[PDB]
Amino acid sequence: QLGQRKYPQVVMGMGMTSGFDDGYNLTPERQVKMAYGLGYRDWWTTYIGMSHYWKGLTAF
Amino acid sequence: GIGQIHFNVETSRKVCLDLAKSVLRLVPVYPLVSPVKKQHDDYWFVGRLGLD
Repeated sequence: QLGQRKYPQVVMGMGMTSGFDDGYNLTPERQVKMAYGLGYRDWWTTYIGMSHYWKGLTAF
Repeated sequence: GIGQIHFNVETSRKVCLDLAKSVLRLVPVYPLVSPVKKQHDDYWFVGRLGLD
């Protein structure tokens, strides 16, 4: 077991905006719970990735 | 204690050479061909959204 800090914060009545290109590596479970704990409760806006959502392939 | 049952390394080598000639008579040319034909410098490396 490893020690960890977990201090919930009072809600300031604001939403959170995030980008997919900056959150693909992190699991969705860790991102949502962390942001929710800080106090962002009502709204969420996610900008789709620029080069990580569409299908594609490489060829000669 | 056994005798002479197995070929020599040289004699078995001659047998393998005869086997190679027998197969080449049946198949005179290489039957396989790769999709690519030119050198690596003659093909672009590009990406596409897909076939359609």
